Amino acid sequence: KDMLILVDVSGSVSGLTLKLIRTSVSEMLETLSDDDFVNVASFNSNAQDVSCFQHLVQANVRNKKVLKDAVNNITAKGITDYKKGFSFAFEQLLNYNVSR
Amino acid sequence: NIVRKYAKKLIDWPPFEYMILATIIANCIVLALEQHLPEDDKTPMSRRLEKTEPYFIGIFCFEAGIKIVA
Ligand SMILES: *[C@@H]1O[C@H](CO)[C@@H](O)[C@H](O)[C@H]1NC(C)=O
Ligand SMILES: *[C@@H]1O[C@H](CO)[C@@H](O)[C@H](O)[C@H]1NC(C)=O
Ligand SMILES: [Ca+2]
Repeated sequence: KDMLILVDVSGSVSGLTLKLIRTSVSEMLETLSDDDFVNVASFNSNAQDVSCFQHLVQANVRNKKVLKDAVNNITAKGITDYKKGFSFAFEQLLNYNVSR
Repeated sequence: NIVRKYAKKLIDWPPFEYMILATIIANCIVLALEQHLPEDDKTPMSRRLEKTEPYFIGIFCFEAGIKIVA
């Protein structure tokens, strides 16, 4: 795979939905091998990476732990913008300078 | 500021009280349609409606104006 996990951290997901979103993303990263590349991005009125990785990194134990620990730190605030978040997602899957 | 020849007191009359009665109903409907989202989030419809408050404010300050000058 080459996933890109687009979390929606906007206002309306606060509360339970955010607990479920961060558990779901943890268990989505758990289904990734070392041949699969992943990167978690989150959007609320503008999209940004949840972690330090700015591209698709490999889904090995260390990178997956960094992504999980970033995801669990995520917080809900602001209006949702699907266009600005999907621009980010589609642009990060066209980045061929990195190993993929 | 007690200027007579109002001509606005005759506007307080049959039809312009049945239009205010309708602007209030429209306003109550608009306040009914709104949805409050948890943290600064806004539905598309609430952003759509937040662009009518100036109309209602205009009509209501107009009512204050005409009643006060009349
Ligand atoms: C991540 O968690 C730490 C620990 O409280 C916090 O200080 C930091 O603000 C969080 N990350 C971001 C990007 O705010
Ligand atoms: C990728 O490499 C090209 C060629 O050097 C460069 O122009 C571009 O800025 C690099 N970065 C991205 C995100 O494409
Ligand atoms: Ca939202």
